[PDB]
Amino acid sequence: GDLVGVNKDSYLILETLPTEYDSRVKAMEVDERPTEQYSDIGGLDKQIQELVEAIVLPMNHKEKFENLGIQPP
Amino acid sequence: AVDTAEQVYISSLALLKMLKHGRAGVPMEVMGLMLGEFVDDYTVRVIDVFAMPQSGTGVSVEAVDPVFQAKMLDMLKQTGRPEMVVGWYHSHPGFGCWLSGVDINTQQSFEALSERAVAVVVDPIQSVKGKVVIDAFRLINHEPRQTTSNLGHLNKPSIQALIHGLNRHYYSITINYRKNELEQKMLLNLHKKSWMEGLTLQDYSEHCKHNESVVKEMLELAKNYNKAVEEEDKMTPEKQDPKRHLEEHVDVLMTSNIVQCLAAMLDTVVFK
Amino acid sequence: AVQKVVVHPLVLLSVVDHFNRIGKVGNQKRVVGVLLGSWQKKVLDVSNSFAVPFDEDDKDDSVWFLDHDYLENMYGMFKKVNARERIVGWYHTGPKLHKNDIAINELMKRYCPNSVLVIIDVKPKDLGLPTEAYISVEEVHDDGTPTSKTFEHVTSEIGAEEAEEVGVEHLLRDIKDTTVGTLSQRITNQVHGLKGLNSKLLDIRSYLEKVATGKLPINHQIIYQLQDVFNLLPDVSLQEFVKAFYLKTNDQMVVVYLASLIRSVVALHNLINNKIANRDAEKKEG
Ligand SMILES: [Zn+2]
Repeated sequence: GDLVGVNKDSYLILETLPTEYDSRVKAMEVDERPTEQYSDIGGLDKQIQELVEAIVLPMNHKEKFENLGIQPP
Repeated sequence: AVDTAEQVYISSLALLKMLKHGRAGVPMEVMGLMLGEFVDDYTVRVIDVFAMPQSGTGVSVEAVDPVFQAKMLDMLKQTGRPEMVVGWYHSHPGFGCWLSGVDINTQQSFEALSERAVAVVVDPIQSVKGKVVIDAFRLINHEPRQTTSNLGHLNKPSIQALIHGLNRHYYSITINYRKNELEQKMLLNLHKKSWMEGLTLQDYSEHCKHNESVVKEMLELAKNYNKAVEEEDKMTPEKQDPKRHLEEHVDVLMTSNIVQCLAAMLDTVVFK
Repeated sequence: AVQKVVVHPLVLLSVVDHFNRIGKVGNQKRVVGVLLGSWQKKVLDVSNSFAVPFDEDDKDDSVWFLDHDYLENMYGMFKKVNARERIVGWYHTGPKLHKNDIAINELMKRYCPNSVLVIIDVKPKDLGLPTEAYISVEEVHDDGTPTSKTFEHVTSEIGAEEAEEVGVEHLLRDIKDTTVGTLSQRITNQVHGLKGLNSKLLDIRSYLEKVATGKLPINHQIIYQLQDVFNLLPDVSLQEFVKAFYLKTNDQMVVVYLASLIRSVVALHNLINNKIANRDAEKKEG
């Protein structure tokens, strides 16, 4: 299940290729990187903290979770 | 002067070299050169053919390595072949004999090289079962060529190269094979039956099985041969089924039985 | 060892062309070239060959050119066009070996560990098998005879790849005799088989003449294999064999009876219809 470039007539593999998922799938990823600050959200501070501790903290550290032994959400 | 109906004699060695290289190249087109003599304005002789390395550029002028060609020519001159090169052949597997747009220009360069160099197209996958699809082409510069003889229309062109230009941009030249008596029955040794093969007694169990099957088929043929003769009344006067099928069956059965009996007998009396 | 070598049309046509090429101007008893082939199991398949600059002295039988660098770079270029074919064996056209040939084979062994030599007698156009194959052997002979650097026969035959097969058939087409040849070709093949058997038996006669008279050394080998051959004859006229032979011959006879009788019946059926048709035409004409 690998992507390889072969000879157009003799079909001999003469290149390996990076796996291509789909054009749409490549469209889904974010490249513009929007700029809305957390301070721009008002009143939702508790929910913001919930989402941050659920998502960002597993990204940044992974040590405070493993030191406990928890599976991050 | 202006060319004519002309002819091109290619030798047995050349033809086999071309066919072998083409069957090696399929499905990728391959090309090489033939050595020969411009013997006269009315025929061109080619003897021996050497293939040349298959570059990724495909069949083109760039595919002709000058170093390989030059040193191959030098070493053939040393080995005893001083034959100066006219003619290039290439393979078109899966489609008929015709000069593609690339081929037109390659032959234009080749003609500019000597003058009367001849292009050769071989289809190695259609040249099979005893038929060889070989053909040879030359480019035109009103009147395509001089028809001063009848040996120009002893052959017939083909529609494939007709649209691809068998008379339009290039013209096909009749192809002849200059085999000699020495190559004759030198090649024949390949299918030549050996004397032990001649005195071989086949296989008695298999021969009995063969007779068993053929006589039963004879019975089933005669069954409807009876009906055919019983409808002799000549309603709506009409070669399928009984008569000639019975003929071929009796012929093959009789010859097989006769030859087996004769071989068995000869072996019995001669071998002790 | 090597049990078989199969030789394709291309090499034999190439060596014929080489012989005509050299004998055209430089007529010489032989020409020498190099074969290319591949190995399946322990059988060898040879389809490629090129001429190499060669020279032999007339009688010194030790003086010889075979071109090293020419052989090497010609092989390199033939590998460039087709890399499957590697150097196996060398060919020459002389109908006879020479005391000088084993040196040629030893040189060729530098390029192939078990290089095999092939004699292709182009001039002969005779009974059969225009190719002879020989390997190099060096062994103690196991019987007290002095050991020697020797050539040993290996059986050879002609086989064709499909492209070479259509190529050869197309050229043979005009002189080609049919493969089936119901009666004529089969009877001629049996007569030719008797001819070949007689020729081989006469050759064995001449060998035994030379051995008994002493001008040829006793090989001990083969001659005892020849004695095994002589004890292998079946000795027909043993009674149960006679009974079986009569039974099978009678089966062939009844089968050919049926075929001949049906042939007579169909012949009569054509005859009667032809008579009816021509008589109908005659009656209508009036
Ligand atoms: Zn082309």
